[PDB]
Amino acid sequence: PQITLWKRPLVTIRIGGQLKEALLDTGADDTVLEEMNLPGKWKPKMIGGLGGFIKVRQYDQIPVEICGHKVIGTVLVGPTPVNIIGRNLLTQIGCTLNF
Amino acid sequence: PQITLWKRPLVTIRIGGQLKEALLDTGADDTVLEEMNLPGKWKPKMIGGLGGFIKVRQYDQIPVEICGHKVIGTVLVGPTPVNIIGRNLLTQIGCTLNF
Ligand SMILES: CC(C)CN(C[C@@H](O)[C@H](Cc1ccccc1)NC(=O)O[C@H]1CO[C@H]2OCC[C@H]21)S(=O)(=O)c1ccc(N)cc1
Repeated sequence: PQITLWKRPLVTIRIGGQLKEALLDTGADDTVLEEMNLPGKWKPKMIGGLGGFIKVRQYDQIPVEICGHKVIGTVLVGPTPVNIIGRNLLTQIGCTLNF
Repeated sequence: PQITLWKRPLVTIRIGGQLKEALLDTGADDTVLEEMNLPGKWKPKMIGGLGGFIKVRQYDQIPVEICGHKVIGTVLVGPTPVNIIGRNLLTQIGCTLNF
């Protein structure tokens, strides 16, 4: 796909058999999803964004399907205003910015 | 150009006599820059990210040069930890996401 930016780059992702909408977010280093349950061990962590720091649960080596492209990587779960796919996963689907 | 996402997509922007480093950020609706004293009328605004909201000043029709490309639009100004080029300006340079 080529995705233009007149609207939010929202795509459907598959994670744990769940379908969610997420924002392709080149300004995010990391992928952060709203509160959900994922299996396996996790580490408590903190990350900062525009309005300060939040607490997240860090899940590693999680399979996600983004627009039919399969990635396996780190997913942070916590109180994000929207599901954001960060660069850790955008790189795995071969995503670039072009102009 | 094509910009990969292995690293933060930082680029040089010019606005007035000031050069700045800013993020090409598909996750940001509007452009937001750190402390600067722009001319003309502005409106107060609140924008939300991870961690909550910050107050900014909305300046409209501001000329900006991004990677040699002259552009013109809204620039928000406030205590962002990083300068962000938002979709409002990315569209004007014909920026797309591709994978
Ligand atoms: C939270 C997003 C939905 C929207 N934002 C842009 C977003 O790309 C920020 C942009 C950003 C970038 C750096 C610092 C603060 C904000 N990234 C971000 O929060 O990423 C976090 C997840 O990975 C980590 O890597 C960077 C911060 C962490 S935002 O900064 O809050 C924001 C919101 C509204 C506007 N107009 C402009 C920016």
